[PDB]
Amino acid sequence: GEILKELPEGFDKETVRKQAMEDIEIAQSKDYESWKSRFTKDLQSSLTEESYDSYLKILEKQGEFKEFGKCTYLGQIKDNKKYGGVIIVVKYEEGNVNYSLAYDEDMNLVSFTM
Repeated sequence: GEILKELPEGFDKETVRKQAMEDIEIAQSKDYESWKSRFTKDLQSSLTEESYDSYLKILEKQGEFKEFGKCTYLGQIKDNKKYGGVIIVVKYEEGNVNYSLAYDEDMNLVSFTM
């Protein structure tokens, strides 16, 4: 379906900003199956360690997380399923890594990028 640039009906700006903040900080500390628990149960089998290994190569020269900056919100549809996203800036000590965390209404992450 359509992949919106914003939250349509069935989501919340406060809840969606928060459901990304956590997910970032669980990725930071190289959590494997604790970070899988953020994704869909299907995606827990689809996750790579490369998703938190190549990621670490970026992170290691960004500094430590200081604050969450500007948060864009996003939408998606699969067929009948609606999905809520967020491009939430992270002010690391040296880098803005603007993590894009998109998930279903059931609240299981479906599309994490940075």
